[PDB]
This record gives sequence, structure tokens and C-alpha cells, in this order.
Amino acid sequence: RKLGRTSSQRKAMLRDITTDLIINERIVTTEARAKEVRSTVEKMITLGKRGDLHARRQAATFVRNEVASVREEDESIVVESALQKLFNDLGPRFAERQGGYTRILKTEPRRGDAAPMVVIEFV
Amino acid sequence: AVPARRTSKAKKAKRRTHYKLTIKGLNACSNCGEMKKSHHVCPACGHYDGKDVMSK
Amino acid sequence: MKRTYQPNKRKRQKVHGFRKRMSTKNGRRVLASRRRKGRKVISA
Amino acid sequence: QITSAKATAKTVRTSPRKARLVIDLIRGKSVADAISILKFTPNKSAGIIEKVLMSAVANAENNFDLDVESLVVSEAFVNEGPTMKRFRPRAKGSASPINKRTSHITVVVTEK
RNA sequence: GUAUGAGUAGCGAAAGACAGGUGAGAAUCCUGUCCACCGUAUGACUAAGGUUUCCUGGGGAAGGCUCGUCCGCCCAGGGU
RNA sequence: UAGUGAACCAGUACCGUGAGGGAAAGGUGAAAAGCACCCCGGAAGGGGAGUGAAAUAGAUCCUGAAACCGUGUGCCUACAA
RNA sequence: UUAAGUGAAUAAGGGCGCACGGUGGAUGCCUUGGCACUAGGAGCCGAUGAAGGACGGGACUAACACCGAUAUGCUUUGGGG
Ligand SMILES: [Zn+2]
Repeated sequence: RKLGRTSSQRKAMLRDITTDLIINERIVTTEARAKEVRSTVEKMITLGKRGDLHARRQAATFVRNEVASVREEDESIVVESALQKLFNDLGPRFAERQGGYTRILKTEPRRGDAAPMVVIEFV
Repeated sequence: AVPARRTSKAKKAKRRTHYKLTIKGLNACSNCGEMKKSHHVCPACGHYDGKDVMSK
Repeated sequence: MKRTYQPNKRKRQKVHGFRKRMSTKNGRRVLASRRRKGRKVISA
Repeated sequence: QITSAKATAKTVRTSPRKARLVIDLIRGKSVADAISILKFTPNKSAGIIEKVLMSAVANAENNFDLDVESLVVSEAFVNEGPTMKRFRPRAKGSASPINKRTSHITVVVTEK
């Protein structure tokens, strides 16, 4: 286990960060945030393969409720809502890929408070 | 309690022997030979053995 | 907590105002004694 | 010609304790070692001593010498600049002295 | 005027995260999203009190218990 | 630090509602002739080139002692109260 | 080659000396200012509005100084060039 803050604030933080790596797939943060988001997204990709009504109804916990990502239409506004993006991409990106879906980099310390920094991307 | 005297001129240095600054783990690039950190992205090259890592 | 030096505009002009060091003969000591010091601010 | 250009930094708004640490790690090394070590520091001296060395290199070029890559930082200094004195209210109504300091910093660059 | 203790104590109650901007440089500046705290009150109006801090446009040595491209700070104009 | 408190825009700034308490702070050069232009850096700060008899006389500016803090070197030091 | 013995030097740091730098203005020297007096002048101003001030008067206006809607000044007589 790891500790950064109080009890419920960790669940707050991990709902906060991890809607990116659903939208951007690039995040610039520190050591410990990177390793916790490793474990959580290593979980929450695998529940994007099933498509069960348990998968729709456990994705509504570690994903913020309605987060838009709209760059598409035909004549519409189609809202890839960061859970439909799960169940329409991440299964059909990781159809045969086994565990270990992400990569962590080691770039730089921080100008302000000496925070060593990390890029996270998937593939 | 209270410092009984001033610390004499010897003990300033004799404390501060173990107050050094150290920088370690610096190695040449795979692309420009600049002495950069092991296990770290080059800020100028941006490579892990021939990869356009910091690139769009 | 209450503390002391509290402001008004009537009180600090009808205690330390100009008239109420003219209406007696112990502010007239204070007037000439300050004019024999060179200090500008006489009173309010 | 003559070798050994110099350049001085004046009124550097830090201490000498936090600067003499850094110039433990320069004296005895070349220019290519110098900027390499100074790029990877988590300190305030990074913005300072780098520009001091860059001015030392430009004074070695534009005025005196050639052979930029064969230059050695021979000596350097951090010296105690004029202080600045302000106060802070400590508790129970009384005062307490708290310094602010500066420094004067020079770096000597010989050829070899 | 200068040390000493000593880069020790402390940095004066409280949840933030990402992306994108201008810029020499950003955890602190701006913009966008989500989350959170109070709600007979951290919401609204006024009488004293304060005496221009208000607005517009720039700067970063000082001030700001960190930085600071920002300010109730400074410079110049303009408002009752 | 003498000499009025006060040689300087002082009974002022500043403390006290009050009556009243009241400070430190003179000196470039003989003449600003107060460093055009080049270069680093956002700047400050600097290095050349110039002024000037002299700049370690560069506007915190005449000579510049102590305490304090740096640099490098001749000799000594890990069985010692 | 064995065996018994004798054993020098290298410093993370430090001491003593020399030499060079910074932060500080003690002292050298100087005065535009003070202190005590000499010798004379002079020893009141004021309902014909005083002693003191408030406010304002310049091309540029924050202060000092001079002045007062005739306002950084009006008129006359002598010195002056
Ligand atoms: Zn490289």
C-alpha cells in the first residue's frame, strides 16, 4: 500500500487523474501518483474487455460520471463520454494484449518543490 | 539547556565535513554524447536508444 | 477582546480641538509651550 | 596574447553557505564538465553560475583567446555581499532580528 | 558593526487534479473541465471607522513568512 | 558619537487619546569631462574599447584599521586526555 | 622459499605561517555650521486688524523660499551698466 493524503482523498485523486489516460494518454506527474495509476488502470482496462452488465455497472466507480471528448460528427454532436470510449476502444485495442499496458518515464525534477517527474503513455 | 559557549572555530568545519553536495550517475547520450542521467530521458535528444520519445 | 485607542471625529475634536484649548487658561500654557518648541501640529 | 579571462557576478541574492557547496563541485574540471554538472542541480545556483560561465566563455572569445574547448576553471569565489536587515513580530509584543543576505561571486577561467 | 547557537526551530487551523494558453524560466499567473467547503452564513445592504486602497495600461529591486509574468505593491493617466 | 537635538528640507520622520516624549544621516574629480561603440545575459551584473595625471577616483563614489568570511600554498597531525 | 625483527609515505578533514581578496567605516585631513564674548545700534507690536498660520500665485509643480486675485509681482527716487 501507499499513502499520500487521508483515506477518502486517495479515492478522490484516483478518480481525478484517471479520466486522463482515458482521454489524453499522456500525463506529467510524479513517482507515487504514477505507480498507483499503474495499478488502477491495469485493473480498469480489463473491465473494458468483457462488455457485461457487470462491466457497465462497475465502470461507474473509478470513472468520473460525465466527461466529454467530442472530436467527431456526421451531422451531430457525438460525445465520447470517457466510458463509451472504454467500451468502444480499449477492448478493441487490447484484444490480444495481455497485462502490462502502460509505460513510465523518468524525465526531470521540478523547478518549484524538487518533484521528479514521470510521463505515462500506454503503448 | 543553553549553549555554554560559542562553538569554537574548529568545530564549525569539523561538523560541516559531512555536509557535501553530490551529483552522480551521468552518462553520454546515444545521439549527442551529452553527459546525462542513467535511466532518464535526454532533455535535448529525447531518446531511449533511438526512439523519438519526446515527439509529436 | 476590546482595545483602547478607538476613533471618532466628534470626540477627538471636542476634547483636543482648537477651541477647547482656547477657552481656558491652562491650554494657553500648552499653546505657547508648543510654539516655543517649533512643532507644527498644535492640536485638532 | 594573454590567457585567463575572468567574469564577476555582483549582488547575488543568496547566502554564501548555499553557494560554497556548489563550488565544491566545479574547481578542478573543464568547461565541458562544468555545464554538464550544472544542468542537473536541484538548487538556486543553476541559474547563476551557468550564466557566469557563459560570460566567461564569451570574454575568452571576443576579447582574448581561442580554443574554447580547452579551457579549465582554475579558481572561483563566493564572497559575502552587503546584507539587508528587516524584522518580524515575534509573539508577546517584542521583536526579533532576521537577516537577508547577498553575495559577490567570481570565477577564474585559465586555458591550461 | 560582527558572530554564536544553526541552515536547527518555525513558514501563523482548512482538499484539490488534469489539459491548453502568454512568457527567459511556472506547483503558485491566466483559460477550460470535474470534485469539494459553508449556507441565520465565508450570501446581500448599510452606520461608524478607514482616507483613494477604485478603474484603465505597463514594471518587477524593495514589500508578500516560497516563487511570483500577479496584487490592496510601484509608475502613468482617469473617476465620487 | 565633538559642536545647539538639528553642518543634510529637523523639533522633521517616528512613539503616546493626551500632556508630552523625540532619532540616524557632511567629503568623487582640479574640470562630469558621470564610461559613445563592441559582446554575454530578459535584466541586474559584467568584459573590452574610450575619458581622465591617476578609476583599487566610477556616482553606497578621498585614504579604508580591527572583529567577521573566503582562496592557495611551506611545515605538522589518526594510540591520543 | 621459510623464519624472528625492524618498519618509511599517501589526510574525508584540521592546525601554524605567508600572500591575495571581500563585508566595515575606526582613524588622517577639510568645512557650509555651532559655542562663549568685544564694541556700538536697538529694546515693543497691536480695532488703521497684531504675534502665528490655513489656503493659494509659475510653461512644465512634489517640496523650500518670496508673495497675495494687481499673487514667483505694481509705481517712484538714487546706485548700477
Ligand atoms: Zn541523448
